[PDB]
Amino acid sequence: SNMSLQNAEWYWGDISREEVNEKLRDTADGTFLVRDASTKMHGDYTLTLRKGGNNKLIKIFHRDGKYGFSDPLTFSSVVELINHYRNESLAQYNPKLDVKLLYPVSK
Amino acid sequence: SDYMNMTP
Repeated sequence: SNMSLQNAEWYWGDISREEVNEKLRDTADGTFLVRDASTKMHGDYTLTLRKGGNNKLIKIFHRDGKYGFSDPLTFSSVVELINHYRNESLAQYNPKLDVKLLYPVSK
Repeated sequence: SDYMNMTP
């Protein structure tokens, strides 16, 4: 019942894309972490995951109390969204993302 | 941008 984003160690807050790249360097596919969006706008976040030995940038949109990777937004929290994709591949959004959120980089 | 395009 604790859906707090601060409570998740895969959430790193105000770190840069370069800091994310440091943490994903030489990591296995399915490695992931979330940081604040570079814009700092509408309470958005940015998911970065490892796929093909490369770092894939995925916006977490936040609008009218909900979250998701594309409209329609159907998740009530960032934690619910990320938890969902621990066990579902992201391939429906893009066939290049046939991967799960397996291995958090933890603060 | 460098972001992934995510199907709606």
